[PDB]
Amino acid sequence: MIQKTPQIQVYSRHPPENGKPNILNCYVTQFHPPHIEIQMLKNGKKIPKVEMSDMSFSKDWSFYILAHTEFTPTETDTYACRVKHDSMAEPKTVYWDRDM
Amino acid sequence: SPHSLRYFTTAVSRPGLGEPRFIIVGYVDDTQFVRFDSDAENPRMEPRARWIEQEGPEYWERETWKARDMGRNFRVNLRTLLGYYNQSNDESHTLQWMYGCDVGPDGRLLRGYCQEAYDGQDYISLNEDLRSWTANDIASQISKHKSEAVDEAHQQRAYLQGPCVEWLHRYLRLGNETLQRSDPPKAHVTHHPRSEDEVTLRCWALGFYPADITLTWQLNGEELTQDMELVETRPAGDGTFQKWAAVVVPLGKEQYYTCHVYHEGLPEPLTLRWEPP
Amino acid sequence: AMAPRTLLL
Ligand code: NI
Ligand code: NI
Ligand code: NI
Ligand code: NI
Repeated sequence: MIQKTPQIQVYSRHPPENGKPNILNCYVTQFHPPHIEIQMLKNGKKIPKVEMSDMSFSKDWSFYILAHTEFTPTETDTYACRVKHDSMAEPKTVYWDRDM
Repeated sequence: SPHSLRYFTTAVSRPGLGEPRFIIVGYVDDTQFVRFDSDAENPRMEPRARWIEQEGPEYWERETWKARDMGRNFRVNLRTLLGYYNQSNDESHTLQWMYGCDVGPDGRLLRGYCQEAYDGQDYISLNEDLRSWTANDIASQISKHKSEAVDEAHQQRAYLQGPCVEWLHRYLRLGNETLQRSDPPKAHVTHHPRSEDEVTLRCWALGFYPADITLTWQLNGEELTQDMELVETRPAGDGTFQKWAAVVVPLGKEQYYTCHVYHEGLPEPLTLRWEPP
Repeated sequence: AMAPRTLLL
């Protein structure tokens, strides 16, 4: 196969406000092959129940998928999405930034 | 308006198992509405949109059996290609198939698609005439030759010209309230220091459907910048989409730049720029 | 609804 490296975006469904409930998305695109491991973390710890959806492929045949979980932004808590894919020797952690 | 019904099928071989992993997802426009996953709990065609839950068990039973049949055929196809390419059974390989119809505002077929890729590379495709095939190497030539011999083109063309269009019409009726709508974006510009004397201006579009959208940035008085950071349009998870586009500009010159947002729900583009609080 | 058959490669 020709491996393609995943592009990862971590973002909230709604513009974040501390103490206001929200949804945290990890959207991963442009990867091949389709097998992929996606974990969502809170303060370095694996978030238990993460939903997966919107999985398909683009016109260039590369795959995409959406992971998401409920969450309430706080001043202190850190959130990230960690992705392991055959195209990368090491997993890649992308931290949530309220400005992206 | 225009509209489309499309299926995306993926089969992945697993060295050290029998059955490949087999997945199908169906879309009307930008809305996923069905999914089949051979490894699921459970392996049936199931809903991914509320509006398709309107179909009776006959529909669900028939699509599940068709999915199961296709999976068997994709299993065969993967083994056939191993042979064509003289590859061993100790590695994973992928077959993908995308097909469907675009229909115009008068509900007539604009174009049909029916194409496959092996290990992520173009393998064979039905030409726009829906009568002939394009192959990409020796193996796909064999596949092309076989499909010509059994007149596969006419089978796929009949589907794409008839049932595909007709089912799209049914789905558009079932899901009219969410499919036949435009939610225009809501947009704002954010401001983020990038260095001592540079600022990143990010133009956001949120809450829009359908997914097609264009954001532009420019220095007032100049042509659109090509020096722009974009992200792929992304699902908000609630049936709408998000996108942003960023430029880096000199500190103190923020307001010389303008973003425009174009979308099917906007008779005129939105025009925005950085506004200090 | 899905196509009735896929290509036999
Ligand atoms: Ni794995
Ligand atoms: Ni959810
Ligand atoms: Ni900052
Ligand atoms: Ni203008």
